Amino acid sequence: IRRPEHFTHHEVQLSDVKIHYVREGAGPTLLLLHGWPGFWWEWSKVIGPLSERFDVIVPDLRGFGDSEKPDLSDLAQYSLERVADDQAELLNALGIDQAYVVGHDYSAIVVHKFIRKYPDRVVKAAIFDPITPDFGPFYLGFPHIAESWYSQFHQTDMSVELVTSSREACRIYFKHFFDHWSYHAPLLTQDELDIYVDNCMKPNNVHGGFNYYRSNLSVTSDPWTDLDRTVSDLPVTMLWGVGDPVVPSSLVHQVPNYYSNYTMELIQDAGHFMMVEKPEVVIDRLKAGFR
Amino acid sequence: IRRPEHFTHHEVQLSDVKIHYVREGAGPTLLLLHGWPGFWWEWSKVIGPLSERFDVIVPDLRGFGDSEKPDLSDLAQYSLERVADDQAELLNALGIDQAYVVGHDYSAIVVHKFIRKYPDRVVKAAIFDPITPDFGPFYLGFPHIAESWYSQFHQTDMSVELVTSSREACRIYFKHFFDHWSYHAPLLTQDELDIYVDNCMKPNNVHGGFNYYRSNLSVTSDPWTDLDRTVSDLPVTMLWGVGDPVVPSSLVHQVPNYYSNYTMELIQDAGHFMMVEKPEVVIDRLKAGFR
Amino acid sequence: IRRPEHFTHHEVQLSDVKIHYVREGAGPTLLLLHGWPGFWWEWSKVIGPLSERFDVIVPDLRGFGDSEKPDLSDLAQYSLERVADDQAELLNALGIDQAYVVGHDYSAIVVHKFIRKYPDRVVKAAIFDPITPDFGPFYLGFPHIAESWYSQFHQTDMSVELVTSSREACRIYFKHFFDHWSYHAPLLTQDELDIYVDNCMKPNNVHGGFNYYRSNLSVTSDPWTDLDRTVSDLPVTMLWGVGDPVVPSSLVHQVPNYYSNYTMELIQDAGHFMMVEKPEVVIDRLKAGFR
Amino acid sequence: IRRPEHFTHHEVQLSDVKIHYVREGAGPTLLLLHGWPGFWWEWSKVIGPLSERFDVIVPDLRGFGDSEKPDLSDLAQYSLERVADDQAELLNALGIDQAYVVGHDYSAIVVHKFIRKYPDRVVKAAIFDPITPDFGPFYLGFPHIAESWYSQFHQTDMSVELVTSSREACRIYFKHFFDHWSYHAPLLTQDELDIYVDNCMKPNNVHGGFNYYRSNLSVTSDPWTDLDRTVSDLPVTMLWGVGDPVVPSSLVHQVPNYYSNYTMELIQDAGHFMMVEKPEVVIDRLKAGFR
Amino acid sequence: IRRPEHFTHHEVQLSDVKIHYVREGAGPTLLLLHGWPGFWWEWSKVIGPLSERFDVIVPDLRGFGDSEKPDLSDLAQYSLERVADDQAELLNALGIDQAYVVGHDYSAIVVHKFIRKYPDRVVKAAIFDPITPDFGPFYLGFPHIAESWYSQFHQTDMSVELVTSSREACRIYFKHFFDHWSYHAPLLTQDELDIYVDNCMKPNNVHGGFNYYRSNLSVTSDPWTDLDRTVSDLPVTMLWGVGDPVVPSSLVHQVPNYYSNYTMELIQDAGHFMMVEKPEVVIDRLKAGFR
Amino acid sequence: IRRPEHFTHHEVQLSDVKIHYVREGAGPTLLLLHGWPGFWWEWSKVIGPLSERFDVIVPDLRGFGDSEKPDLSDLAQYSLERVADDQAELLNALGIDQAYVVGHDYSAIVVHKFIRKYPDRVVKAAIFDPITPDFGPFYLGFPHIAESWYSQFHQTDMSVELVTSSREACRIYFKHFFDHWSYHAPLLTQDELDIYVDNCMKPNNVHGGFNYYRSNLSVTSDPWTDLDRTVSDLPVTMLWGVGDPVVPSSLVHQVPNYYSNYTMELIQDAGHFMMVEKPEVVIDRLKAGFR
Repeated sequence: IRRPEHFTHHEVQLSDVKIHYVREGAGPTLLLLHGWPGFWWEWSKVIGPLSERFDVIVPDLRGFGDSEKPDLSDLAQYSLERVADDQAELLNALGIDQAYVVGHDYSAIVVHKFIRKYPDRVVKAAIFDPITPDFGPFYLGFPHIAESWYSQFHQTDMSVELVTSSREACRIYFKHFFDHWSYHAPLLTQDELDIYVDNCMKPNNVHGGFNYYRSNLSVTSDPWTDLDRTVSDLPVTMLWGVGDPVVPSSLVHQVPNYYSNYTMELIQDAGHFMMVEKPEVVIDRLKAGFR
Repeated sequence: IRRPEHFTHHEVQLSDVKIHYVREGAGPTLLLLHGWPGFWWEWSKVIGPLSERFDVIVPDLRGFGDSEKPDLSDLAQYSLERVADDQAELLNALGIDQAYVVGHDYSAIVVHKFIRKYPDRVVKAAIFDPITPDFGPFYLGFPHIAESWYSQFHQTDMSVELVTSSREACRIYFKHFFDHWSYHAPLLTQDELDIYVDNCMKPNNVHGGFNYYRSNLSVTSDPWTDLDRTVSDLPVTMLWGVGDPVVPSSLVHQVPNYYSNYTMELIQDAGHFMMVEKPEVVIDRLKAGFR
Repeated sequence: IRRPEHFTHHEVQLSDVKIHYVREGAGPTLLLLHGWPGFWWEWSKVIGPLSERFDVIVPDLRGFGDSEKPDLSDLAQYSLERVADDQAELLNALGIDQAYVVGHDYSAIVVHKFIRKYPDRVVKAAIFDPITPDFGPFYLGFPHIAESWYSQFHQTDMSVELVTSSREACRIYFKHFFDHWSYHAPLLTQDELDIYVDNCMKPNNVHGGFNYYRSNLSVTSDPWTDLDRTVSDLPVTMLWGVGDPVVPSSLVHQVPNYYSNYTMELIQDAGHFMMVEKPEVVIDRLKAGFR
Repeated sequence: IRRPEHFTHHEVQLSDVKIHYVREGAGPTLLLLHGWPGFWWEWSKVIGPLSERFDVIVPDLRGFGDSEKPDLSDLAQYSLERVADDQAELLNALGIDQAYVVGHDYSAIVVHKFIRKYPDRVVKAAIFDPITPDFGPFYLGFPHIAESWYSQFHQTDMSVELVTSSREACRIYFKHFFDHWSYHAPLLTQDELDIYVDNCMKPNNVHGGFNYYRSNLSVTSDPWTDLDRTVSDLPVTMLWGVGDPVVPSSLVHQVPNYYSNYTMELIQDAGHFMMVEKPEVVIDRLKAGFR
Repeated sequence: IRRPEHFTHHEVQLSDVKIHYVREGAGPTLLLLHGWPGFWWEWSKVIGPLSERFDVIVPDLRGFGDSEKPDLSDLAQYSLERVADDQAELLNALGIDQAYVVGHDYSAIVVHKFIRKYPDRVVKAAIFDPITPDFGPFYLGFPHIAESWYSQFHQTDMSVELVTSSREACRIYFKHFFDHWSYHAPLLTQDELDIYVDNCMKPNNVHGGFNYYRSNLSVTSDPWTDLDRTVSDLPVTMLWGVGDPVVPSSLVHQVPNYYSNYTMELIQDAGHFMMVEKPEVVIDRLKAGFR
Repeated sequence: IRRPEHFTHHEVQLSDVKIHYVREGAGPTLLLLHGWPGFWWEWSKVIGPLSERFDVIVPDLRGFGDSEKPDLSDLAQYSLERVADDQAELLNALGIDQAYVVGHDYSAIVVHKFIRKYPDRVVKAAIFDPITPDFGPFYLGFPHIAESWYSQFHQTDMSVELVTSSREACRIYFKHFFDHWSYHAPLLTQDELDIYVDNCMKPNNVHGGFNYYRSNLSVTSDPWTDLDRTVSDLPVTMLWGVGDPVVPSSLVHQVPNYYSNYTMELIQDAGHFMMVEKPEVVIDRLKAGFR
């Protein structure tokens, strides 16, 4: 295990948020983008190996980890469009013209947006369990509400009050998602889960994360733009963990309408957290895809 | 306030469960049936006044309050059809030929079932915010999942673990439903909420209640029978609290397909807990309806 | 029986029609609005009793009874929107700021329109067997044409010629509707039917009534406005006669889209003419509803 | 004009009805079948001319004219299937192996049925304004109820009472249909209309005719058989009067599904009564079609 | 047989094409319009007989026969709208105010267009196996692609290369359509087929014909105008060959939406080439229809 | 170029056909299955390289190449189900328990069928431009008939007569498909095309190939079984040539319903003939996929 403190930590002031990140390695820039309920450290198993070939950059999304939580009452500051803008600003701030970009979960949408809005800043991309503009009707539909109920729980003030009421309550809540969304539970050792809980229990982090659901996944939300509804012919490497119940491999059928130059591989013994559950697959497929 | 201990408590052994109830008054029998997340005591404001005209009987549903929790692993023992059977058995056990029956929430379904399955055991009925066989597609549909998410949360083991992890967690969770489902929050005084929490924290009561959702409201559940899909011409008094967001007054449109002899009244300053929020309305309308 | 001549008769000149009415009693103003094939006198059983608590005003609609028949060739003068305007003008002319208003049949639409167009002139309203903007497709649909055929018969010149060809033909025709639309035929004694026939046989009254069908119920008619398609939160007392075959109690399902503050009661032994068949119910429910 | 008494009148006892007919001429047998509200005499203008080339046989349908009215309470005896059977029996009784058959209105259905059920008894057929098994949804649909309302009026006892209440009422009623269904009103001279009224006023004839509507055109009627829903390749000559509003020329589109060997001609100045309004067209087209 | 050289041949310079035609007879002008894969000579059996009563004019369509092939790369010059314009120009050029016009196949569309765009230049019209604006979805639909495949073959350059590769290849190809589209194959004698092949093998004639398919029957083509979607009340004589598999007699159902003054006759032993397979029927029906 | 004669040729007698094949190499068995309009030799560029790691077996499908043409009048002998059975028999006859199987075009269906019907005879599979049971409605739908027209041309006797009329006609026809279905035309050198034409011109080979279309792709054909409509969890390597217009890369969306364990890669500069246009990709991806 490589604990958070065994990386080098940076912060950079962007136009309306401070972004925290770790950075390591040499070569072309590889930008790794996390999801919920993790943060930058979910990539910790692959950063080292990948840094042998890349300048690996791993930020906390705004509202996550040690990155700034914008005005918690202003949901416009938690829109995914701005999170994609943050990545362009991050590259500008670091003097980087082009990067390889990788995302999943919320960052699957960030990458979707990014490669279309900033096409000249991408070399190639990778997405794990990709999410397209046609996700919405499936995800909040029947019977998938059996899996997506939590997106609506997060709309309530009570969810924040309950989940942050104690470290014990927090651990209980988040453990369910790590385990249920994985191919083989437990996903995490006790020490690893403690580190995720440490992060969730930082001031405003549970609230910050739930604001993503309020801004982008309320029943009146629409996080997608016209530009998002275009075909991209950028080379994209896609993986799916067939054990993912919340963004299931059936959703491959939504991909061809948005991409003309991709690969897809269904990983048989992985769920929603590919970089945690099958880190060697991630390292191998990215090194191969981005050769 | 009339605390639980200021009533007379009974238990009776039915064919496969022990049912706890309180009983008070003289006259025709009036059977009052509670919902989730309450228990018999939610009727405590109206029992006394109604007992001036009726033999008021108020049981805990199986799986609730001080009634027996059947085998927690056997969801068939938490089907609403059996809960309706329990009411027929209760009347048999007490030597009662016919009763006036009143329900809401889960007991709206119990009464729906009861008056059709045991039509000769009913004088007249009343339902608050009634639920019909056509409820399902609306309730788990879009956008109502913003309100019904909790029915799916309850499918998880983690929900029980979290909500029972401490009295504080329990209070936080249940308070949301009392307040959000009411017309004007707070619904309850601190002492009143403590009493509901005391009950929820009794061994197996949170689990017992969540089993109702697992048996009757999973995405593969079907609690309705062919007999339920028949028109009843029994006199039924119906009330709706227009402040009810989870079973909203729009659902009046589903009632005419199932009833030919009813009244309906929309109460302007009540939500989901009519007997708690507007007890004088309940007393008046039942005394009038059942004259 | 209280014959027409045993009331006090008035006429008032409104902006484009003379309206005939009877008036009786003291208290808040209660405006009672008749339908087809009756006239003001259909209310004759309840006027006296209601006048003990209200200033009861009962007009003939334009085109009916002793009220003026506008230009029989001008269907715009028989639109229901103008009939609703007539009621506002009547109140103005009598120096009345606000009234309780009651309607059924055609006057169900008049009241629908009135309470939305002149909301400041209503205290509370009542409608019997209410008709909403969604009536049309049901009423002229299949199989309801078995009941609504007469609305299309009335489009023909031959219908007027036939029905007015003799007092005997007139009696034969109208008796069918009084009896078939009631819960228990005969609706009327011989003397009562003679009085309705006397009125129908007045010059232009059959034609006047049929013009309502030509203006508002032809296959190219549209009597509803945008304003009519709004929700009203005025207190409205609604009754349905379950024996009504032409505006059946199934149509309760159309009401919730237009009203948020109402009561509904299905009367088991009444049809389309509640004030004729169950006058004591009408008196009781209006006195109660408008207390 | 050739009055009824200027023909030779016959009656024949068939298996369950007595059928009246007139007969004239020599050659192949030509069977002419009338509709509502006429009887055999509507063919009176063409019988003479056609008898120069054919053995013309013109019956009253059961329930019409001077033919027997079966048990007026037994609607099964007014089904169109039996009326088609009557034509086969008529031919048998007269020792006729094959005939040319012509129908319209109700007899359009009779001929439809006849040529499929008794195909070996037909040489060729002709239908004016033909009616197929797909008629129903159009005819009782919206907006055609503006034209078909009378089929539902006839379901009522009051319709018989009203229309037979006097010769004057009878004349008024039937004149509407002769005139409105024709291309150019008036269809008839005064003397001609008097003859139709004489026939309608014969005992039970209005009732008999209305029973056709009750048996075959109620909202729960189904006069068509499986055999009727087959394609016929018999030679069929079809005419349409474009002035026919009740069976309009748009209904040509329903014909190709049922016929593979036909002609169609739209007559520009005729309505529903081709043999009355354009007798020379009828004579010419039948002589030509049946050469 | 009347060979091409036994007619009198003309050419006239119209505004953007030279049109070749033959002309014969005296009387009102009768304009006969051919289809694919023929040319003017397909009418050769009926021209003589018809010339006894008419001034018969029979042109090659632009792109066919000896008429000019416009710029083969410019599909706008092969639109059917311009082919209809050519007929108006032809009449102008010959000093003819009005003509009887007859078409089938592609010329069914030409006549459809012509009688609506130049209504004052038509006396009466005739169409064989008529084609309306609603043809498209049927013709390129399933299962009719089993018959319409050739319209898509013609989109390819290879079709021209193959079909013109030799006289033998040409004969093989076109013979299929003459025979398969007829009621009884063979349609043609050997000498007659040789004459059609002679014409197809003229420079650019196969290409010219295939351009009709490219301009008017590609999957992105739309040859119809708003004016084409109007009802015509011009007298139109229509025939159908029931043996036509490519424009089948079922399509009669599309005709009533576009015509209010027509006749239709299904010819039992004819297919797609009525003037070739049943010339005496054509002569008789046109002489009769245009009397 | 490696000409046909530079391979070793075999024939084996199976239960109802003689199958011709070439075979080369050592290792696990790799069975390569061709499509239309090729034969075994389309694999000629990859056989040698692949034989370094595999026992490569490459048969002509029944009805193709030098394999037997069953009774040309018996379409049941050209059903794809029997072609899949032939592969099981081939393996049995050669004493092979399991093979890697690769297909495209018609053999995409053969492999689909094979891996489900004979699951114990497959190690892993690969499909190029895969075809599933949901292909039909797309392929013969609109607008894809612009591409699929040839499947219906092949239903006609004339297609065989035309295409085999000379070597020149044959070359012209087949060249279109090699070129139009490829990413960059020309697909073939002149010598390579001559070899394909040599094969097509062998007795009955054009007819044999067209029989595949008659048996499996007529508008009344159904080549799929219930077993075909099942999910396979065999490892399958899939490639798509994005330049393929007849089986386009959009059809990836049909794959997830039938496979749970696959990879997909869109090749940017290949069309329908991956093994011909991008042989090094085929060699690399199969060696990698089947390691």
